[PDB]
Amino acid sequence: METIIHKIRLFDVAQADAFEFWVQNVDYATCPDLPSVVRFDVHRASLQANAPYHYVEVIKITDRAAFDADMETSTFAGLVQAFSRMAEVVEELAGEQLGSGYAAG
Amino acid sequence: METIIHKIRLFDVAQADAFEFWVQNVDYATCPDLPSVVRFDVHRASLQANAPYHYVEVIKITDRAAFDADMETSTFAGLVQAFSRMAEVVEELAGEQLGSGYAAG
Repeated sequence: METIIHKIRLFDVAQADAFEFWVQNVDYATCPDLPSVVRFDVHRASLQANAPYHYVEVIKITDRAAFDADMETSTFAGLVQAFSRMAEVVEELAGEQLGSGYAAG
Repeated sequence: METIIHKIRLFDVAQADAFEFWVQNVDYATCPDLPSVVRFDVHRASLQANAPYHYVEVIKITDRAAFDADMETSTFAGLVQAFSRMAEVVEELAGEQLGSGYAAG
């Protein structure tokens, strides 16, 4: 299992509400069509205009190889096109999971 | 729901195997005793000696208030004591989740 994490900066924090609606109703809604995505969630870190980043996304994937293929689909290209009108990735963190992790009952 | 993410740097990458055994068999194993922790997992990013960080941890919590209380327990103090012999947090990212996220069937 692997995890990719992005810091996301809005070009304009006035657009937060469009961004968040897109995330919840378009970005999340498209994840069933990306076979490599096991878990995906986005988190609001800051809405200061000049923040180095406003959001963090956490993508849990089967393996990087599978995710890379999913990125080459037109399903993904449609997500990127919309994302890129509002926001940019300013850092990527990635790793391979140790063991199975913990998840509450 | 909130998420806390740490970049973790080992003082000495020779100790990776002790660190990873501790994470999987002690750190993960203690999470049932921390009521605020909903999900927890650690990820190996890099084992270059001079890397700014080697690991990333992702902590999903009910709310920051509940987590803060859990940190004041002696359960947590025992985790910190061990952690601090091997590693240091070099960055914290945190946010409030947008909606319910996506999780594969």
